[PDB]
Amino acid sequence: PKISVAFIALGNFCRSPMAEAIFKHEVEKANLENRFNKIDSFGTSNYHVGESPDHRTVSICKQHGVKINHKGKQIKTKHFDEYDYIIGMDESNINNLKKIQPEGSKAKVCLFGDWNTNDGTVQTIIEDPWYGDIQDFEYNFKQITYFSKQFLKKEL
Ligand SMILES: [Cl-]
Repeated sequence: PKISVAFIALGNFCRSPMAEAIFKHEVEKANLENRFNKIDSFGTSNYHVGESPDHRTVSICKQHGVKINHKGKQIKTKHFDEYDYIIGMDESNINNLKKIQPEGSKAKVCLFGDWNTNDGTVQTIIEDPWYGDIQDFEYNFKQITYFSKQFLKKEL
């Protein structure tokens, strides 16, 4: 039974759209598209609804040959029954999602870094790069790619 994954953070502008794009790219590279139904990204906030992702997230993806095309969208309560995994970037994301999640809904809310090996390659928390520089977006790329592979390796 295919699985559906939603990456959800705060603004659906920096990290979540990058995570959706990189994950799709790794799924394709691994030739496992058949195991998945939906792979999306949302934000708990409506601040960037309708907007294309941060130009720095777009640049970083393009620089790595990762396709990305998205418009900001806000989480909906039904998303907890729609997706098998609802993956946050940082702890504040989890706090908010856990407070919104209807009891008994199927979605397994978790931090992407939960798939970290803790082998020193990357840190567990995917920090919001918005107030930073392109190097923070670059490090996010590295973390998301790493957790993407770990996920495909552990969940399938
Ligand atoms: Cl959040």
